[PDB]
Amino acid sequence: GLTMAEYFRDEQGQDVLLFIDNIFRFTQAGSEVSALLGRMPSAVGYQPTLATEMGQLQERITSTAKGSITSIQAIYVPADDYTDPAPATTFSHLDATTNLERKLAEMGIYPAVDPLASTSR
Amino acid sequence: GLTMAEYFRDEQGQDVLLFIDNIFRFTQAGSEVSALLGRMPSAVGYQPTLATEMGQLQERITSTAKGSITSIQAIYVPADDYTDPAPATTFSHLDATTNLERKLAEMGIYPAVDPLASTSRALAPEIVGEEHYQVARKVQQTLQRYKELQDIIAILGMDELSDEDKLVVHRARRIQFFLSQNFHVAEQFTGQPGSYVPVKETVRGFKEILEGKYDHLPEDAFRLVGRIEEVVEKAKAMGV
Amino acid sequence: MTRGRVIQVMGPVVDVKFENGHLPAIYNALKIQHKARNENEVDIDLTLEVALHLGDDTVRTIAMASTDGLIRGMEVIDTGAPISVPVGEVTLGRVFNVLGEPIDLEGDIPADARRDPIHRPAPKFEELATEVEILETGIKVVDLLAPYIKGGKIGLFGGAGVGKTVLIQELIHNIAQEHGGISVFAGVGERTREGNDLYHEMKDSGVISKTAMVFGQMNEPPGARMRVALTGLTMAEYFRDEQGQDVLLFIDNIFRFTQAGSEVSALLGRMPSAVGYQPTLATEMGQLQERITSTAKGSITSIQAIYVPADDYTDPAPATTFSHLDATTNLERKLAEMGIYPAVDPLASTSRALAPEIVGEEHYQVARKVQQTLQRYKELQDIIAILGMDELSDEDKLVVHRARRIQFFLSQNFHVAEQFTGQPGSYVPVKETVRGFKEILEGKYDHLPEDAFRLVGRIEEVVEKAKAMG
Amino acid sequence: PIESPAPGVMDRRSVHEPLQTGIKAIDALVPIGRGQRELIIGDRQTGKTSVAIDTIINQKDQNMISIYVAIGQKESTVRTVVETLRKHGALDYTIVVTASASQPAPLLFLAPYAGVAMGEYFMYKGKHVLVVYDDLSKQAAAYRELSLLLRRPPGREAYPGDIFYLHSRLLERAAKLSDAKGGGSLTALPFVETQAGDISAYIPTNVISITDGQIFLQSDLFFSGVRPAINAGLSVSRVGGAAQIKAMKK
Amino acid sequence: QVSDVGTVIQVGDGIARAHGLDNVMSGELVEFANGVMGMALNLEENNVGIVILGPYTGIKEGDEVRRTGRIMEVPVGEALIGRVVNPLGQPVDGLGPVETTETRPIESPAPGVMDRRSVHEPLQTGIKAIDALVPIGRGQRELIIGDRQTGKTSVAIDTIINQKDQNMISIYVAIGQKESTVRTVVETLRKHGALDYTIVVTASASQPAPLLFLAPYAGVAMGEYFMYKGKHVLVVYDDLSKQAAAYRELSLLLRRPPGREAYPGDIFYLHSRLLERAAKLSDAKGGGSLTALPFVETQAGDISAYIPTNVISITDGQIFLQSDLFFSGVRPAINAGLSVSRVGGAAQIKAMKKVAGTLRLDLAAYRELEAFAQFGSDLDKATQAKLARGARTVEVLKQDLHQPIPVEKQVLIIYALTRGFLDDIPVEDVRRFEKEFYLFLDQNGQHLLEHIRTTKDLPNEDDLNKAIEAFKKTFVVS
Amino acid sequence: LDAKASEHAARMTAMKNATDNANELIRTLTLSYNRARQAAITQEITEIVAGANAL
Ligand SMILES: Nc1ncnc2c1ncn2[C@@H]1O[C@H](COP(=O)(O)OP(=O)(O)OP(=O)(O)O)[C@@H](O)[C@H]1O
Ligand SMILES: Nc1ncnc2c1ncn2[C@@H]1O[C@H](COP(=O)(O)OP(=O)(O)OP(=O)(O)O)[C@@H](O)[C@H]1O
Ligand SMILES: Nc1ncnc2c1ncn2[C@@H]1O[C@H](COP(=O)(O)OP(=O)(O)OP(=O)(O)O)[C@@H](O)[C@H]1O
Ligand SMILES: [Mg+2]
Ligand SMILES: [Mg+2]
Ligand SMILES: [Mg+2]
Repeated sequence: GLTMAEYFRDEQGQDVLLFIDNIFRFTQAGSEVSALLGRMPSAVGYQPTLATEMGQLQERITSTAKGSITSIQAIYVPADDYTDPAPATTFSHLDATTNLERKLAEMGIYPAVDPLASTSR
Repeated sequence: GLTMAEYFRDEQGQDVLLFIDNIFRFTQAGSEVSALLGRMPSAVGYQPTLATEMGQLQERITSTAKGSITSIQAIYVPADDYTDPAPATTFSHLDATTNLERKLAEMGIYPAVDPLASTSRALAPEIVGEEHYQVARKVQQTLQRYKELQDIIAILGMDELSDEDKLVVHRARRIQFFLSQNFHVAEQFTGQPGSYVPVKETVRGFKEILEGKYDHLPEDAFRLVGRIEEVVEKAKAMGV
Repeated sequence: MTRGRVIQVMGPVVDVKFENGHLPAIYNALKIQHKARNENEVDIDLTLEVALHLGDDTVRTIAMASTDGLIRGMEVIDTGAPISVPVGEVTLGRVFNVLGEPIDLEGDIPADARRDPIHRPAPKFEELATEVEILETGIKVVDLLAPYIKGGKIGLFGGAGVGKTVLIQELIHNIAQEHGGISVFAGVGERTREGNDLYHEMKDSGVISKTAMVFGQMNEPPGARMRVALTGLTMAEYFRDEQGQDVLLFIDNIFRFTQAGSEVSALLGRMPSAVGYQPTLATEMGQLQERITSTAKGSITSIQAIYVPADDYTDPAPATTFSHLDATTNLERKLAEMGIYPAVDPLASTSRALAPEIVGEEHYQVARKVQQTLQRYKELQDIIAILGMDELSDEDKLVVHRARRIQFFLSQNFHVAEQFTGQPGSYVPVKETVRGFKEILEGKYDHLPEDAFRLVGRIEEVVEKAKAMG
Repeated sequence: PIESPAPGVMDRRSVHEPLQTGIKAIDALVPIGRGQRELIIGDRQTGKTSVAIDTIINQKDQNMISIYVAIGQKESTVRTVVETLRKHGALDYTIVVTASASQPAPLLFLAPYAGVAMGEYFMYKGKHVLVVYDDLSKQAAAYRELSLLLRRPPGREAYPGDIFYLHSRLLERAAKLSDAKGGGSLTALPFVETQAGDISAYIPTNVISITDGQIFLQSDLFFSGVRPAINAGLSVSRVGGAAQIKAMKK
Repeated sequence: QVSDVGTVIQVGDGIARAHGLDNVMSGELVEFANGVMGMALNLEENNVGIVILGPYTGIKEGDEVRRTGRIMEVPVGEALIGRVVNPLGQPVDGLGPVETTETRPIESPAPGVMDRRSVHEPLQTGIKAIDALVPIGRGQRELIIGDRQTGKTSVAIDTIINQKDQNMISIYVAIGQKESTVRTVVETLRKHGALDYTIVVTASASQPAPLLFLAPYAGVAMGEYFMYKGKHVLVVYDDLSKQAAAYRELSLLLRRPPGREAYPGDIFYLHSRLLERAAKLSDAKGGGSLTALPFVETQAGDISAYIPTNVISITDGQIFLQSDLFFSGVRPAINAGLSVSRVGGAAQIKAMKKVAGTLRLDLAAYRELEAFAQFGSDLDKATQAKLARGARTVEVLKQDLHQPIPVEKQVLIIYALTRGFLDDIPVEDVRRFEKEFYLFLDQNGQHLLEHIRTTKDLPNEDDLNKAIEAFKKTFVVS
Repeated sequence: LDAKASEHAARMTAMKNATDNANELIRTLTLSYNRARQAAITQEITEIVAGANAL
């Protein structure tokens, strides 16, 4: 998907939006591939190359002279644990963060964005 | 032992009592010998074939159309961790289980059977009757509420509970003490002779305790007795 | 022959191949001394320590420095003995590294001096003294509530800026003055600037003339960080083995020794233990601590600071270390800011020697009464914070009256503290301080003002100070 | 031999002879009989060695051999223990086996077996023996060291799989022999050191699962003046009643 | 011959094995066929393990490896000033090659115990809270620790900018950040004029793990040149946590056993080697010095984590930034209660030391009495002094972005705060009062400013008081 | 009025004691949790080491 998106700025100077369904599943797939290849597990069983893979994916989403790619990515948080490596390692690449709360969702307030936890530079 | 019991079940059609002193040692020895057989370690150090080896042994201990075998097995729990794989995988192979607790053992309330974690498939209204089932469920509910109240009691004091919760605690302590019993084989440890209590007597006594008839008796009068009457004589001996 | 060559280099681990029938023994020292033949080489002067015999005339060794620049096939020569360091009077006042090479600028020790092996079996069961004896430090609180034992191990705990270094200097001064002994400091795996500051402090105090120092600090490789403790320990052993003295041995951090051992085991490839430590943790702790003992002609007592990871005393390294300690002293920042020096927390500090069979019935009774009075005052302070002083009974008033004077009398003037207090120090005998505390408990000095007990030596100096004040 | 089979089912007899240790807190509610095995478990500096030495000293006026095995102790501590035994007169019938912390792991692993083998001679000659193991926990640590040096896979808490077998093989050999075997007996008092009073740890549970009862000494009670520090809730004797005289049992 | 050449027999995850290279040295640099550099790490019996310092996707089995004959080293010299460069000394901003003529090895011994001297020279960061509560001396290693988006980078950039007229050389090491973020930092430095004395070392997240692992060592090697030439150097490490993550990646790829909490057993040695090379040299070794500001990121302020504990044990102090304070509008977010510098305080100037004591007491008292503000009462014990002076202190300790101020002006304003001259001014007007007071000083107090700048001590108290009163006459409350 | 003042003082002291007790429980439970989870972490490390060795 990133390769398909990069063309519209590299050859046409467009401003393009790239939407990613879930980064957590990407990290899970990377960990599974590492386990299949037989590398020693990382902190909680992830791949040792988690940070490098995250950097390789995210660093190509940048703005240049010809155009720019802005990305909206959904991140799944297992069991509310924000300390988990998959949510944790992606924080360093985000300019703005949005937090959704099931407590707000059950009250009928959509989009249920937490107004005190959301931050932006 | 199972080979002998199987013959007694099959070739003669007789009822068999099978007692296994500790079935955990079988899997423990299997895990000890696994490493020298070239198997890779699994879970916390157990053999990969833990489930299949246990199943091959457990599935032979069953009642058939030509003979019934009732078996009582004691299962050791390493490091008091009920989530250990050996205790965990053997739960599915049992129809009735009783869980003992070191916390209850320390309190002196033997046999220290956990009243909540212990389960059985015979506890149904059509098997034991509504009179028994309602009493059992009410006892479990009261004990669960008393367990929940511990934190608020500790961090707020007893006087801050509502009159409903005060009564709940008052009944639950007496129920927990009455759950204890004096065993015949325990006479070598303590001088009390022991007793045998019928199911009707147990149900009637617990129903009477739940009804509030014995709220005026002291707490310790319910410890290590038989029928509900012995509580009354023990209280009279203490001087009520 | 006694010459070999390098076949494998993997970080600090070096494998050396020797001729058949001429392998070096375990713990032996091997020297690599190479000059660059051409522009693509560098000069190398490195020492190795034999660890394992891998078979096929191959030996696995660990280096005491960086192995960068090594080339497969360089010649290695065996010294035929373990690491040897100089011992004797020449070591006093100097600073050494793990290899025994002087770090200071005073010059190198001549090659004709006596040197002793680093590795040595522990003293035998026959040689040990059959009696437990108290080491009279001359500090009132230590001699009263946490007595030290000759040949014993003492753990030193406290926050930063409370006075651990000052207490160490005072202990060295008192021992070298009254008992005629010396001290050795080995700062294992700590700050180089801290070591420099300690060196300058000893030079200022004049204590440096009676002590020897080995550092091997954080920047050093794990092998050096592990063997610094042993080289300091053998420098300490010499004096009591030959001259029969009583020697102080200071280790700045014993936890770094175990950490370096774990790192070395990981390099060697041994399977990690429970929490990633080496399987030989308890064994190595044994060969280290079992050489610090009292014998029929001398004794070595050690003051050790122990780091507790994550404040968990159940961690394997603190658990193994605590099995050897005989006493514990805790520096207290609240007392330090209150103005009591030394601020050594009379309630928290404990000692195994505090028993009637070892220290005496009168001493034990006095210590227990003082501890009970201090605990009672600690309880009473909470009621003071609630109701005020006047509501307490006259018995509680008397208890506070005695406790304040006892707590003030626990303070003492150190010899080293003169440099920023003006007043000279004092050495207080254990019998003298016991008699003084007994007299204070008897109420014989209640009429004196409490400030006369602020900072003083013997009990007679208290009444002299009160008389001079008014 | 170091490795010897334990007495069988038919070679044993029920314990019926009290072993008076001279301590009320033991003789009253945690009785010890001849042929029983009873561990003393607690934190460091709690009085386990004092209890063992007092039990050994109390046997002066009875015909029984005592064996004290020190595993992982300081040489100075062993020297002081020997000096106290000599002062009180226990060395006339006591054998001391020592393996200090500076000794290699194999000797630490081997010492308790040497002690029990020494006791076997007197037990099978028809005499009564008391054996004390000073740190089965340190024995387990040494065995773990050896196993990981042999690259055997580690289990719970990095201990080898046969850590239970190691202790059971040793402790099972103490027994009360029958009249056909000569009526001898061997009493064992193993020691286990806990961390922060945690009785749920792997090694404490393993050793408790083998013996005939435990004496739990609590640090919180050792402080604040209750020096024996007996914890009645966690302590138990599985040969109670039979191991007491009729009066004390009554 | 196969002594100076070799052939790759294994490639994977940035690690390669080569056959040959008989004369290669341990820790040497090697050259691949396509120009990618590598390090000879393991000299096994019949093969050499190589860590690839670049894109390994272009390397196949069977290509040639060329020996270079040099232990790993980085270019050094004054020619690096004003340029952004990778850990290997290759420029990344274009602008032509860097024409230096000197090199220095990456792995070098730290200064000896006899080569060091006690820290005695102040380091002016331009931040009120840092210069007041946690003074930093030249040669000290001070840790900056906090959660995400707490202003650690802003503090570092302000400190670097404040060195404009100080005779200090700054080195900024970016480890694992976004390349765009590094670009923005460079742009701000260029705008404020700090590139005249600053070297920037960058290693983006897309780079291989060895480059991230080596970047701070390259920064130290660059700094040591100026340190041993007699100059003063400042080095900033932006993610020691990301360095640790990269080193754990490399160690796991090398199949070394994990240690405590999945980190390698020598993760403490890794940081100790790096942070131990900053020191104050004795007069025999010259007057040079190097000071370091490592950065560590916590999870929800959990100081007790493994890496924060290791760095705290290594360094001489810490500065803690709190997310709650940052969100509450206190942008400096420095927690004076937990922050401490232990080598510092002796290097602080006399004039500032004379007021820091009162400032600490006032701020601390406010910091235990803020929670009672639900109902102000008890008269002077709470209201007139603790609630008022503390609120005014919090107001004056705030500072705008990229606006460092001189230490003399800091001394003036903090003296005015402590002596009660701000008791009548309402809280909303305190910042405007300070801003106008700075201009009034620049217009009328040249004598006081020169006296402080030349004597490092407070001027005459009567003159200072009359100047403050003269300014307060002209101020209007609004 | 005096009874009202006494009531307010009693509620003050009761709530202060309740907060102290709750904070003590918080400290104990946090210590227990921190001591508990490190054992699981070390068990995971041990499993990784054993798996690597067995191959
Ligand atoms: N006996 C004493 N009498 C008076 N003041 C003392 C005494 N001991 C220490 N101090 C004061 O306390 C300060 C701390 O001393 P010192 O440096 O020895 O402490 P420390 O606990 O070893 O420190 P750190 O852990 O920071 O190295 C001294 O500089 C001195 O001002
Ligand atoms: N009944 C008692 N009365 C008084 N003191 C006692 C008693 N029992 C033990 N002690 C004292 O308690 C201390 C510790 O006792 P002991 O050495 O037997 O403990 P331990 O658990 O074996 O110790 P360690 O772990 O150091 O080997 C000693 O000073 C001893 O004198
Ligand atoms: N004193 C200040 N005044 C105003 N804005 C500030 C101040 N300090 C920081 N900020 C802003 O707050 C945000 C924090 O970003 P900054 O990079 O400084 O934080 P950080 O803790 O290093 O975080 P990161 O992990 O994102 O690198 C930025 O938008 C910065 O401009
Ligand atoms: Mg110090
Ligand atoms: Mg003992
Ligand atoms: Mg940043």
